[PDB]
Amino acid sequence: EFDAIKIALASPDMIRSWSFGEVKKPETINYRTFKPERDGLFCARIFGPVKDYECLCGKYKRLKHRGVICEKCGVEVTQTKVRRERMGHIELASPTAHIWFLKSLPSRIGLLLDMPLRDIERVLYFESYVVIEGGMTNLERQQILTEEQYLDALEEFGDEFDAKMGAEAIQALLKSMDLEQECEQLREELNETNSETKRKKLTKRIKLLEAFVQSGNKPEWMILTVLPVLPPDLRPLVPLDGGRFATSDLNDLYRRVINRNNRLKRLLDLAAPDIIVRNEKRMLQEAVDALLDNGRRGRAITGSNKRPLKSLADMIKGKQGRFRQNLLGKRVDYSGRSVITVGPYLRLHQCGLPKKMALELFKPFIYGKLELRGLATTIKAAKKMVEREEAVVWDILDEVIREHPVLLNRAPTLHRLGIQAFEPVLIEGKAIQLHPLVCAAYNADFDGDQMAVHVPLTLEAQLEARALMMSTNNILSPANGEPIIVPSQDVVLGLYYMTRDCVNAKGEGMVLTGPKEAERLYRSGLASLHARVKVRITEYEKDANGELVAKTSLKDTTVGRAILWMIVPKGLPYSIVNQALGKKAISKMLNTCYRILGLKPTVIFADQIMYTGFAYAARSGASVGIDDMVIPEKKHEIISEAEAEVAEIQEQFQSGLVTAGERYNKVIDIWAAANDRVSKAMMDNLQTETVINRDGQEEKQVSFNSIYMMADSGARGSAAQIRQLAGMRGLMAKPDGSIIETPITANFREGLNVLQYFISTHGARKGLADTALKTANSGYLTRRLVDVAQDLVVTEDDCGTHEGIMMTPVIEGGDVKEPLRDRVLGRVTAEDVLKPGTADILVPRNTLLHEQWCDLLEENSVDAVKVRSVVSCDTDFGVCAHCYGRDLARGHIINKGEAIGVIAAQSIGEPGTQLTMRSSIQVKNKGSIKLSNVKSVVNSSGKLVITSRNTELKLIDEFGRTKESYKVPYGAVLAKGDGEQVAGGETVANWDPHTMPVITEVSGFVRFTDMIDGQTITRQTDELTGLSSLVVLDSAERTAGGKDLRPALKIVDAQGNDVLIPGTDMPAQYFLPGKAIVQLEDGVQISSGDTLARIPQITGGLPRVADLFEARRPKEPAILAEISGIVSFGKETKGKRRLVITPVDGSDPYEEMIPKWRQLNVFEGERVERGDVISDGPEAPHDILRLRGVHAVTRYIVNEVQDVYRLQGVKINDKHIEVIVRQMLRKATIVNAGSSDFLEGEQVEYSRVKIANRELEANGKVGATYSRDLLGITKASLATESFISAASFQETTRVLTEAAVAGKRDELRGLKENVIVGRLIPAGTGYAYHQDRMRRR
Amino acid sequence: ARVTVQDAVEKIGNRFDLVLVAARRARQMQVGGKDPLVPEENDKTTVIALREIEEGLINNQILDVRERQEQQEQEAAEL
Amino acid sequence: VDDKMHARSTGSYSLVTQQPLGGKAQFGGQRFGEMEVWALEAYGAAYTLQEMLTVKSDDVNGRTKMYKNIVDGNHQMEPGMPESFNVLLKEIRSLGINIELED
DNA sequence: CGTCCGAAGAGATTCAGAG
DNA sequence: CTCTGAATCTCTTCCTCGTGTGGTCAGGACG
RNA sequence: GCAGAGGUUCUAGCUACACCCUCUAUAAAAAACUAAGGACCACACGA
Ligand SMILES: NCc1c[nH]c2nc(N)[nH]c(=O)c12
Ligand SMILES: [Mg+2]
Repeated sequence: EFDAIKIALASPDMIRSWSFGEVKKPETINYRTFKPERDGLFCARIFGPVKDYECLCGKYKRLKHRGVICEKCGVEVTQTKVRRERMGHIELASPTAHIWFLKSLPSRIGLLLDMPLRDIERVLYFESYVVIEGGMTNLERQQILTEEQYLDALEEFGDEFDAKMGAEAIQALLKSMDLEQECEQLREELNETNSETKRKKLTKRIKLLEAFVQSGNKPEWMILTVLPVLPPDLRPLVPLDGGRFATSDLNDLYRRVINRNNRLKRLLDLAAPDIIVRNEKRMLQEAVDALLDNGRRGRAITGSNKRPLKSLADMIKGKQGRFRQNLLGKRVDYSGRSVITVGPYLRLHQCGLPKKMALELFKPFIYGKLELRGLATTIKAAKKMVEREEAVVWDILDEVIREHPVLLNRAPTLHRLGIQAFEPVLIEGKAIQLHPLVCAAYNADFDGDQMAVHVPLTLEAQLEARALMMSTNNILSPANGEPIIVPSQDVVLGLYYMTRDCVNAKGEGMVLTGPKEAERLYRSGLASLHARVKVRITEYEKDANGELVAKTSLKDTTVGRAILWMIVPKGLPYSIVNQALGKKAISKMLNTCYRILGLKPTVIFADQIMYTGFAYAARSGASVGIDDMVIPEKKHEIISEAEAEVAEIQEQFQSGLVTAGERYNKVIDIWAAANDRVSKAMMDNLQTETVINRDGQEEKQVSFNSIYMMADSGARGSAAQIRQLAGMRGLMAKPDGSIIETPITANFREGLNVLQYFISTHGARKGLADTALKTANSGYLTRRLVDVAQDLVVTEDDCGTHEGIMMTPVIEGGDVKEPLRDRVLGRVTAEDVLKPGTADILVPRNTLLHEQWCDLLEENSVDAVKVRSVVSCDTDFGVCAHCYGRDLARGHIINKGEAIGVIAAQSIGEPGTQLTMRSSIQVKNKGSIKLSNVKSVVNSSGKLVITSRNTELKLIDEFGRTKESYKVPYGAVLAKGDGEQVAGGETVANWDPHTMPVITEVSGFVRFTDMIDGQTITRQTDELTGLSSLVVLDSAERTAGGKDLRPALKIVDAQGNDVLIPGTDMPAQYFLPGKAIVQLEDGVQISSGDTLARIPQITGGLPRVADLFEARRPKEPAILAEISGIVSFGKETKGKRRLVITPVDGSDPYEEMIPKWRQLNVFEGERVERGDVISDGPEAPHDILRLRGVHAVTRYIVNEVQDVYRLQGVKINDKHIEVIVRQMLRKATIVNAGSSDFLEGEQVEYSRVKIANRELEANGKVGATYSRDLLGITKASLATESFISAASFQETTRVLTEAAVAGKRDELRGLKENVIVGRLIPAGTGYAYHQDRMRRR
Repeated sequence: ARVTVQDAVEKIGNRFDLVLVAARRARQMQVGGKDPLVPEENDKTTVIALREIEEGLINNQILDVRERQEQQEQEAAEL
Repeated sequence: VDDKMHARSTGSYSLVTQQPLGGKAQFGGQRFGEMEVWALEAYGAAYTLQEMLTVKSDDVNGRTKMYKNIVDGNHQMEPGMPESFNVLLKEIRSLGINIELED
């Protein structure tokens, strides 16, 4: 129907047009009559008839009188929906300002008038006079005058002095104000003004005034002369609370406003005293203020059960607010809830649905089928038949239930898998049954969990459900290309019992014809499940593409593994079943099945796995018992030894040898060591404890203990839980975070002491509360991520952008945290991937990386692959399909139109519940050590000491890959040469992190240039060295005279001729910071490369992720050099340490106000590159984006987010974070206007400025210059072009005011405001409709 | 009955497009008096439409040709 | 399970014309909230989302129509415009902000 | 029978001491 | 000596659904 | 309700989106047609 939604400030004439009447009387209705009052808040004449087609008089009824206003009633007969359709207005005796424009963050009305807000509420609430049109008087028109000062000015000046009070005074001020004249005045002022803060204020004001100029809005329209009133259906006031028929709501606020307006009108009519008139105007203004927005005033109108009365804005905004309350989430028909039940007998695609629930859910379908059958002649008869519940109705239900898929929704829908459609199967029980494999996908349990069940109706809806919603379609989680239907608890245990080996069991050593014979032997009981036999296996190999080659061979496997082989389809190899088949093993099996065979064979395989696992787990008879728990015999001895050690440390503390803190640390260390020893002994006596006679000598075998079976198989509970169960629980930190000195030495099997239980409950309650706030913060973060990244859909198949992020495995030096295979999987290459051998192109320029390509890269050991990213694609309001890569859920290139943004937001948000809210370079293995960006000078010993602090020690193995990568600081000693093989386990570098040695460029003696001992920096004895040292004093440490002179260490010859630094004419002078230890005195020689001076020297959970996505400024951000240049001190840390950085080619030096206390990582006289860290600290993402490229900040933030997630063991593909990053930097600031229409001091969407740049490049015009600007997810969502979408996220008031003032017009086209509108969204099945609609323009 | 749509997505690459093309065929089968080309094994119209896509009997281009042919047939009926 | 089991095909609606009143005591339907909307939104689900938003929640004409179509045997959904959106429009217009659907 | 009577994070707001 | 960055003073959010219980104004004469 | 009028029934039933029948001054012979007022706040519980 409509094509775009338009919002603008409403004029009083426009309001009169909407209104059909004026509400003169406050009382809404006469309760005894239950009839709308003639001038009342509910009036049939003003809005519409209370009873449809009934006049208040009742003279005109239904048809033949419809549309005609009977004079006596005064009400036109119309449908009752006209009540909510038709609006009204209330005349206000005093014009009253709209609080939303009156009070806001930037104070629209205050910003226009250049007046402090305080003056504004003073004049609005009649506390002072604004002297409008001072004229001949000294006061100007805009000034504010005090009441007594107003009287004095009246005495001094008469008709010329025209100070006035109230909202109408401000309206007159705005009317006198001219938009265009003040616009050019502001432009001239901005040209003249040279203060960037004053310039910022002027830019804000000029943007506001230009928004008024372009939009059809008037400043005086901000003050409401006429106040519209809500329709009566919207505020029905018809609660019928036991005949009371009354309640306290917005109607009360309207009543108060009308009462105040009537009082003011009658006071004006009666010529009331001016003080009383102004007080009444204050009351009316406050009433309208609270009505439009309660709490903006600062005083909340109350009296509804002594609770704040909800204002119209309050209904408009927040979860209570309708847009969140209903528009975003609407309750639906054909829906129901019930508890969950397992019912394994169901197939994966189908589910269990209660018989009674289905009859209610599918009742319209049942009525239709009955009518078509002719069993029900009429629909009323069909309704009666459903109530009767005759057998015929149940047969009709079976037909409707057969192919209408039902959506099953878990209560917290963190991810898309939360809602999955299933084919409903009628069940006698009153509980919905969910197939067991998909229960893990839902993250739901059977602890009375409840699922909402919805019934899609239309053929489009049913086809959509079957095609996409159905569980069989979503084998792989959208977050990671891994099976989300991985077997969870019982089937994995049953398979692990099945796929297990025993040294000796009945049937061992037999030869079996086939897996069928293995099953027959097992059922006969002649051979146990876990006895090894020599049985042939006919495995089909998919080596021929699309052809199965049968191979039959004798393989030494257990009977159980042979039986399970029947379940496995022909394509898969037999090696996968030959292992123990725990949880990761079965997940890998399912992944291989999906990769090699089709999805349907994978579904059948998964269902057969579940059935076989449940059956053989039941037959296994796995059981947990007290005797099953094993307590190591060495546990008590270890505990006694630990207690003796603790007593020894206590004696040392009493003797005074060890301090209280050191004693506490030693106690913690020894208790941790004892806990580790207890755990190791328990594992040794649990995992391999069983010794079984094996046709001869007894042989130790992996133990069949049920609890160890559960832990090792991964069915449920890690090794830590078992260690808490049978081994001593260990150290339990008290709630603040400090570890209790005495741990819990008693395992759960033994009785825990009362104090031990109290200590444990400390941490237990801490964890429970922290988990509650985890859920809260995870919900908030998920909402923010959805709102910022809602407007992301695949719109172009291929951008063709050659640019892309560089993808490399991440290594912290200890290990390769993320292998390259997983990171680049399902990602289209940015360019041709050449072999490490030069000029050999292994991978083409644009090819999607499936498993074969990723393996091929691994064989050729391509360490670094440059790959396309969503940030790289040049599509506006969309993403390249190739750039996004694989769908990660269907194992192929992302299909056009799929909404990747919401997928990624849900994928990131979901693990937040699991996320917890609260030197010597060792080389692992032999390889070539490599140094990059290294500035090292050999010392007297010849070992390499590096001035550069950006250099990294990335070791390269024989294949060419970076096995380990390390970082060395300023003046870091390097034991082994660069580029040569180093033996595993040796220390490559041996710097001391505490010290900060400064290397010497040229061998010579030191000289005191501004380092004179007498003025300051006097020799201070160093006890550890045994020699007095001329330590340089810090500015606060030294006297005022010392601050003026900046120390410079000149190097000279024996005679005294200065020795220049190599490559530069100036003598080698080293600028020494405060507290730098200058051990060597004047006239003491220093060898080249030796140390001339030595300078002595974060959240990991969900808050860290929130900080990263919000791009919040760290407390001490690391300073980065704006441009390559020479460093020097502008000031001696006077007020703020001033730093000058000037390049040789660039005249203009970047200037920084570095804090005095902050340590300077860079040497004072050092020459550094752009983006190099200047002060040690957390790097600011905004600075990273400004200095480096968008690709570099993308890599930084992705790495940090993944590292936070990698700690908790949850894997998320990088593209999910990447799209959120792309949405974060959607807004781009323009460096220079050029020929573009946008002013240089403006921020516009990067897409729009890119389109403008393409337009200017196509013709003969200057291209625009834009600086990419990182925005927090909350800010980016709030700053989106679609004002409806921004209002949905947060802070509806500010967004609505900004849209109204600027006259913003949303062109829909966003994935969310289409949800609010309710039309087709530009999602997968709506993208075609949206593009057809757009081309229809 | 088609419990897996993977073969149908092979026939229509977009998959989301497969829902739209199947919907038009299914609407023709139910609201209109259009014979199911695929044999009906006690199947609802939506499943028959999916089966027709898997068979290759119905594709977006084929549906368009049949609709155009019906429009020509209407002109012949007008005479 | 007797208390927690609930379902409705058609039932009484509120003043905001959200057809499901909500809650088991009243004959009310489960809230298809923001998380559920985003879940279907991440999927290719558009027709189901549109149907749930419009014809199953708030359409004075669509809810009545859809019922007639289903009892007639054809599952055709008339989109219309949600009544809650008109409520939003009238409320914002009452606040003094001219909000309108331009063509 | 009407009928009047913490918390945390962030954006304005001072404000200010310093080059 | 007029604006630094810095201290200060309001504004907005702080999951997501169920299920039960309850309690509720404006505003009384008045011709 | 062909327009006016009356209407079997299967609450009420020319509009709610409505719809059909017979009849000529006024009701009585007949089958097929269709969804209802619930606001707010606290407590508790379950996920
Ligand atoms: N709503 C119309 C109506 C009222 N009584 C009726 N009786 C019959 N036979 N037919 C009808 O159509 C009606
Ligand atoms: Mg649960």
